[PDB]
Amino acid sequence: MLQKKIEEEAAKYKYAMLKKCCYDGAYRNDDETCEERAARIKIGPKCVKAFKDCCYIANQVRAEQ
Repeated sequence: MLQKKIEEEAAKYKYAMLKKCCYDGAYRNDDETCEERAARIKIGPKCVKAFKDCCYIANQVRAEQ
């Protein structure tokens, strides 16, 4: 489900800001609480969704590397 939601936002690359909300979740160099920062990233419902699923995969690969 999580990877499928990344794919449904980051497939439709015409929706540039919303897949870049994904990629705002994917720059996991903060290591603290990304959902408090995406309480501040309030740009749209799809933006928080892209951000949250990308942050979860990014956090779980950061827990590995």
